[PDB]
Amino acid sequence: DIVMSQSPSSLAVSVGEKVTMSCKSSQSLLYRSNQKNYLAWYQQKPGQSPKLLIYWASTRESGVPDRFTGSGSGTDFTLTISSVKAEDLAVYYCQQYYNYPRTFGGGTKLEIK
Amino acid sequence: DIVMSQSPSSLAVSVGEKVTMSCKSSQSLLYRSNQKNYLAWYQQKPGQSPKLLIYWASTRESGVPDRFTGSGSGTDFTLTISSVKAEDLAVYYCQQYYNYPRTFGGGTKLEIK
Amino acid sequence: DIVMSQSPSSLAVSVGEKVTMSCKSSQSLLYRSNQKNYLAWYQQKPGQSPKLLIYWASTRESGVPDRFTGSGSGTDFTLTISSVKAEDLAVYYCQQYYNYPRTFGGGTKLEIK
Amino acid sequence: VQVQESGPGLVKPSQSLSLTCTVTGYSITSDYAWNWIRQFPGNKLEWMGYISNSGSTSYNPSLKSRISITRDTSKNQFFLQLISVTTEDTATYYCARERNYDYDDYYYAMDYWGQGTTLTV
Amino acid sequence: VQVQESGPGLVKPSQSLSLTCTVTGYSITSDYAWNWIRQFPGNKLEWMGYISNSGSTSYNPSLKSRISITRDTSKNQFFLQLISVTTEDTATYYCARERNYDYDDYYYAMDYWGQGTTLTV
Amino acid sequence: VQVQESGPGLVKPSQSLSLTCTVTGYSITSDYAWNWIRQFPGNKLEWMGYISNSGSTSYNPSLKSRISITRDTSKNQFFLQLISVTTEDTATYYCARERNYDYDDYYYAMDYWGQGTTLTV
Amino acid sequence: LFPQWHLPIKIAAIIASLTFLYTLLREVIHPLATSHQQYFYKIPILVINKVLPMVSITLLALVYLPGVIAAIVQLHNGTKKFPHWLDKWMLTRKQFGLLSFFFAVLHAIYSLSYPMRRSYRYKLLNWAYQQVQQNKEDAWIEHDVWRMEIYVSLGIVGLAILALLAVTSIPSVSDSLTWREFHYIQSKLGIVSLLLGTIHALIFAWNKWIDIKQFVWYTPPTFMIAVFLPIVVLIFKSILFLPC
Amino acid sequence: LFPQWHLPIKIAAIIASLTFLYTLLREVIHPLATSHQQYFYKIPILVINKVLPMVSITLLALVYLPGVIAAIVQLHNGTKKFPHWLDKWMLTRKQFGLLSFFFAVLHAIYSLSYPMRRSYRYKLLNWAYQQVQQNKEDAWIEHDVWRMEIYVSLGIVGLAILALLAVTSIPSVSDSLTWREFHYIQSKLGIVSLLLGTIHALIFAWNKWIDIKQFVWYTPPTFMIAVFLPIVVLIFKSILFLPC
Amino acid sequence: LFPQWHLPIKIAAIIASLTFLYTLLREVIHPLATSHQQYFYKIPILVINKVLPMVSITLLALVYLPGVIAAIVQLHNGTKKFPHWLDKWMLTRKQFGLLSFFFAVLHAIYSLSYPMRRSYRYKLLNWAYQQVQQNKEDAWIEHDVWRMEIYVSLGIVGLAILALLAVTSIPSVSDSLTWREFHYIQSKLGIVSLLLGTIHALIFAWNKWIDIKQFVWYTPPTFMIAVFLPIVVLIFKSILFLPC
Ligand code: HEM
Ligand code: HEM
Ligand code: HEM
Ligand SMILES: CCCCCCCCCCCCCC(=O)OC[C@H](COP(=O)([O-])O)OC(=O)CCCCCCCCCCCCC
Ligand SMILES: CCCCCCCCCCCCCC(=O)OC[C@H](COP(=O)([O-])O)OC(=O)CCCCCCCCCCCCC
Ligand SMILES: CCCCCCCCCCCCCC(=O)OC[C@H](COP(=O)([O-])O)OC(=O)CCCCCCCCCCCCC
Repeated sequence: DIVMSQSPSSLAVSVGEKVTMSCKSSQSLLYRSNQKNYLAWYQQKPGQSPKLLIYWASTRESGVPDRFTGSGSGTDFTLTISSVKAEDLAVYYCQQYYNYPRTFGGGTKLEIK
Repeated sequence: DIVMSQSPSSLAVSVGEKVTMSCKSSQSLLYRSNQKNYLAWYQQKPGQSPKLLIYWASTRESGVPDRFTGSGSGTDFTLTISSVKAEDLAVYYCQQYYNYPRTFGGGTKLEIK
Repeated sequence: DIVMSQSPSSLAVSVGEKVTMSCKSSQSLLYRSNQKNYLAWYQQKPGQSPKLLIYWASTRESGVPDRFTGSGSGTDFTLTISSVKAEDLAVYYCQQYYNYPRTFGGGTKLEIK
Repeated sequence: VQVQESGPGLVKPSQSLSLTCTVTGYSITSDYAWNWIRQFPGNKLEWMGYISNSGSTSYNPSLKSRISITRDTSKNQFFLQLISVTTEDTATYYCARERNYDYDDYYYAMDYWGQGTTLTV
Repeated sequence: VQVQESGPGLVKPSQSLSLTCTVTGYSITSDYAWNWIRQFPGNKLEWMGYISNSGSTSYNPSLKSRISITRDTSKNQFFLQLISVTTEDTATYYCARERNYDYDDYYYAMDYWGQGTTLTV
Repeated sequence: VQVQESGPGLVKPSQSLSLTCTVTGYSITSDYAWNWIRQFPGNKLEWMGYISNSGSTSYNPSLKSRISITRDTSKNQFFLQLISVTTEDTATYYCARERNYDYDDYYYAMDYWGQGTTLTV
Repeated sequence: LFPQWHLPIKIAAIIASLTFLYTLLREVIHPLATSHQQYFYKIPILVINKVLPMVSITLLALVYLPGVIAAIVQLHNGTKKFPHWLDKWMLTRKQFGLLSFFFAVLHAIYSLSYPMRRSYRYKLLNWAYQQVQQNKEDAWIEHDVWRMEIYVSLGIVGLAILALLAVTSIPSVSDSLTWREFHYIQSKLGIVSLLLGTIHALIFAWNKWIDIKQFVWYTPPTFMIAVFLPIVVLIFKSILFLPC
Repeated sequence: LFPQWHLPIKIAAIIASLTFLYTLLREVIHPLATSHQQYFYKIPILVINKVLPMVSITLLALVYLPGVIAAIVQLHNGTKKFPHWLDKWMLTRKQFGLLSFFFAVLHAIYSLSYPMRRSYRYKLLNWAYQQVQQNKEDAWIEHDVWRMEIYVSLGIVGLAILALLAVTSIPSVSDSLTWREFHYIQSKLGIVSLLLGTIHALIFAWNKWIDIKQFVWYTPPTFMIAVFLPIVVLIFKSILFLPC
Repeated sequence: LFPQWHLPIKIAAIIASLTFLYTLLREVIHPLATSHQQYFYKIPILVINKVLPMVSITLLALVYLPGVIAAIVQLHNGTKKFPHWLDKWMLTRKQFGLLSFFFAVLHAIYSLSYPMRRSYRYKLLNWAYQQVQQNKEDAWIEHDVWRMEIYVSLGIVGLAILALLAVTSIPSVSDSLTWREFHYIQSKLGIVSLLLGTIHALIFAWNKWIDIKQFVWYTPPTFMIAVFLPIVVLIFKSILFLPC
């Protein structure tokens, strides 16, 4: 099982400020056949179901604000928010679908200050 | 594991009468490569070993009376006996060999009346 | 799991004398693609780590004395020592790497007399 | 597409439960595989298993023995059976869909999730 | 071809048994795979495992851990080892053959069965 | 190449240990797969699992559940986790390397071994 | 030095060079710029095998395009001369039919070498693993097998007919048949190879027309530009075949 | 219009049409009628590639069949004329040798395109899964590999020799060799290609002779009808080679 | 009977027979003697496909080897006659260029038939099983895919250029071009095919030069002997191209 590890367990930030969240993987999530990293980022609002934000570690899901930008390749991935807004207060998970079984990260709780 | 389910658990019939036994499958037993359904029908006389009657759901085993005719495709298979005789009193199982492990049905006990 | 079985559990011999050790396998260790038997012979000196002697059942490891000669194919393999010396007092294991998991033999303890 | 979970809310330990994932507005067999994810109270997600649109299933090896995912294509339903529940099995169970496997770019993502159901032992 | 099962009739629980499937009139390695099927007293069949004519075996995952199917090609015999028997293991054990795998039309059927042996714990 | 095992020497039963296989003088990711072998006091070797130079692992099915082999490529280390140790787990643990898989002539041999570490429960 | 081959080669080089940069842009440059992906291994074969067929089927369409233009301008004026640019074009029809065949056999050999490459082996092993990983028996897809069997079969019989056009271009074989026989091969059987060539490409695009993933930024897929000219030539040959 | 090609084409069309319906009946109609099975995807390639070789090897046998008949009727009468039907047949030997080669290269290309199809991919993934499903390492089968390496190698050298017969049929190349050289290629090397062609088909039927599954209802497999005529021609060429 | 083909065939038969025994010794005899291994299935294809390319590229090098020798001996004496052995050799350059092409297409067809064999199927199923057995996703190897895409692409365009040399050897087509055009194809484009042919073999040996496993007892691998002569011819053609 690929062990996902998110660096900041819980980090605070103020409205309108850049923030980054890391997702350190166990092994490489890059299929060398088609060089796409198989890692997604979810966002679980308080008391809601997790909704997809970024799949393949770089492409935003249809209907996601432009301030979410994911980057990285191999074993180190990062989710960046250009300007944190009030509605961006949620828990952000990173999962991998490189193989089975799928594994999620520990979750990064974002606390607005 | 493909779950096999036989509809009549135990049905009675008189000598010289048509009878049908169903075998509802979990998933399709049809290999689309060579369109053959992988399902067999066995007959266990009282106190004997189960002997094969019909394999691939339509072809009779060499040495089986003509009154046994199996039909169906996909997930619904039927074993039909045109004229029940006195020696046709046995338990009829349907198994699948579509993949591993092989699974048998619950068995349909035929009671002559 | 391929069950390896060494015939002599413990056999004695004097210095300067031919000796043979058998390794009866469960199934064939011969890949018919490239006809190489996948079986190795190790030698564990008293209180040391096992060192490789012969791999592929016939080829000596670089740095092994010439007196060690392995033969056999299929399910019966033999390790032969032309002239037993004083430093050849050790336990000899035969393992297979035909598939996973790897399995070792019971070990043949060589006692110099 | 509107999916909704169901099933019991309280079960006794060392028992067997059965959840439901009635899918509305779409066919469960066309072009979507459905997975079963559970979230422990410690906000820790775990992928239990999935079932392809052809009946093929694959479960998490950590609980592959005591699990079973069946479907009823006649009414667009799924069923998750935990044959021997324990104290650890209490969690929130979501059934989320994903675009099925493709030879060009495989394993897309689990896009749409359900509101999930709470399970207590 | 005449096949005949053997082995103990009564064993103690939490023990290890070993059955035999001495095949007469035919070679167990040419063109036939042999399976081990057991039938519970409730007239419920279960496929335990099979062994190909090349030594390759495959067991039922529900009891894959506590099972082992070996062969003795020198005398056309098979051996079914249940390392830890239980009350549930009492049943009638048949060893039935089947025409081995083929790339054109695979997995033919289990045609010929044995008279089976009764096992009690 | 000089390899050296590490880890505890005495652990309590029903606990979790973690060994180390710090490799010196060579990179653990280039062209070598590393296996974990343990030797019981009865001079009986057993192959626990291996880890390829790409992070791919494969464990012995007899203990596949309670085992885990990770690596730290930043310092050329390996880690063997036994999540639930028992009385049977006491043995001498070696980590031996092998030339990695090749499509022409696969599965070369476990050539170089380590001095191993003793583990007692 | 080769006076009758200057015009066909320059047209063949322009179409090849223009298609190459166009295909290289959609398959290599676009993935490299956005969401960095190497894909540089596709250049030697998977890109060349998209330039050869487009050059082959375009040059083949330019053989019968003057035959249609010459007919409509004969009716547009009712009677008798041809413009200089057209009559010069009518003479190079023999060379176009040969370059079209020379690139058809290259497109043929490149296509038959697909299962030989290593990239095809490593993708088979990945698919086989990913299928076992998800316990999916019977990876068969019926409608996809139907597609591959048809357009491959049509492409072979479409190439066989071109071989008849090429073998009748040998001056010893060409100067051995009466004009009625020679005109029967170059015209009747010749247009059939163009028909089988474009259907070989349409069946290849079973449902890629409606797909939007084909358009990288806004450019159409390379096969839509390839089959455009032959379709125009074929329908006008059919219109002229009606009573007129 | 093509006076010397009417008879060979009509014979080629009759053999092709008759074999097509015969092969389509054993591979598609019979499974569809009894125990309904589609198998419609086999028509474009797996059925056409059983008509081309039978047409190719039969037309090749009809090239040397008159050479044997002309010899036995010369001895049957001792001396000197040929019947009208035979002398008319002797003239069309050049055309038969060309159609036989034209269908041999089609049978060649269709065969080389087997691993390219999708039906071959989806069967490899199923076999790979079914092998992992039953824990069967080393799927190698020795005697089956021996079969495939031989009849494929013989079929290629059998086609190369036909290419020499075809290239010497060009009127410029044909009218460049003395009669002894031309007769040496068309007769000595020509009959060798027929020998390598029929062995290419016999080795393909390694053990399918004794198998009863080949006979659908009562008809023999398609290769038994194909190799029948060449075997007759070869043994009579050998009998005539004995002192007589 | 074929007076101008005696010398080229005898040289082609000597190179083929000598390479065959040499390749058969390294691939079959050596494994059979030491550490008994059958490997007899490699003879029909995997051994023949190592004789054809070496014969093809050696005969191709013998076409331009006299062109280099004739130039250095013209400068070695300053002025004007050729020895008998050289002028006799200069005449058979047309035949060498044809046999080289006849074995190139055989080497082409044998190579395209690799994924069709059964030995390739049974090895794919073993690799697929051994990959699942060790839980190794993504069997892709980048630098190995780079190798296969290049030398296969170069071998095809290297064969296409040879086809131009062969088609211009037809006496009707040959006696249709001025000497400047004919000499431009046989010399300028001809040496390019030799260049693409030897690079097609060097790229095939990506790193097999430094490997010692290639040398069975002490003999070099078969490709090192193949590319030896063309490399000598190419560098001397380059030296002569310098001002001299
Ligand atoms: C030996 C016979 C032939 C074979 C095996 C063959 C094979 C193929 C294959 C496999 C493709 C799909 C390429 C891909 O995967 O991207 C293709 C595409 C194509 N072929 Fe052929 N072909 C043959 C003959 C022809 C002929 C005679 C023509 C017409 C002159 C032709 C024109 C095309 C065109 C226009 C395409 C589409 C190019 C594109 O993708 O944009 N082919 N062929
Ligand atoms: C390029 C060289 C050739 C190749 C690669 C080749 C390949 C094949 C293959 C793969 C088959 C088996 C078809 C199947 O799987 O059903 C076959 C069958 C056959 N080939 Fe060839 N072949 C070649 C040349 C020839 C030649 C020169 C002849 C003789 C004219 C010939 C006559 C046949 C015949 C008669 C059959 C049996 C047809 C049947 O199944 O009924 N082939 N060939
Ligand atoms: C249709 C185009 C061609 C293809 C597909 C092709 C394919 C191949 C392949 C696959 C190999 C490696 C053989 C192996 O695996 O052992 C090879 C080797 C070789 N090819 Fe080609 N080739 C082509 C054209 C040519 C041409 C035009 C030449 C030059 C006359 C040539 C000369 C060679 C040589 C010298 C070797 C190395 C032989 C050896 O292994 O010792 N090939 N070719
Ligand atoms: C992909 C398919 C390729 C097929 C190649 C062969 C096809 C031949 C089909 C027939 C072509 C000629 C048609 C025709 O009417 O020719 C008549 C003429 C003989 O005339 P006459 O002497 O009877 O009056 O005929 C001749 O004398 C012309 C004979 C030409 C033969 C050319 C053979 C070239 C082979 C090259 C190598 C191919 C390797 C694959
Ligand atoms: C692997 C690639 C194979 C490609 C095969 C075809 C390549 C053709 C390339 C051009 C060759 C001729 C070059 C040239 O200058 O020829 C001029 C001449 C016509 O001269 P003119 O009448 O215009 O004065 O031209 C002619 O009249 C000669 C025409 C010769 C056509 C030969 C076709 C043979 C086909 C055999 C079957 C192939 C099956 C694959
Ligand atoms: C599958 C294998 C295909 C192989 C194709 C090439 C085989 C050539 C073998 C030799 C054929 C000619 C034999 C012969 O004696 O010809 C003599 C003649 C030259 O005579 P002279 O001028 O020396 O007096 O010779 C000539 O002038 C005739 C030259 C004919 C060349 C034809 C080439 C056609 C190529 C078509 C495209 C093929 C693509 C694969």
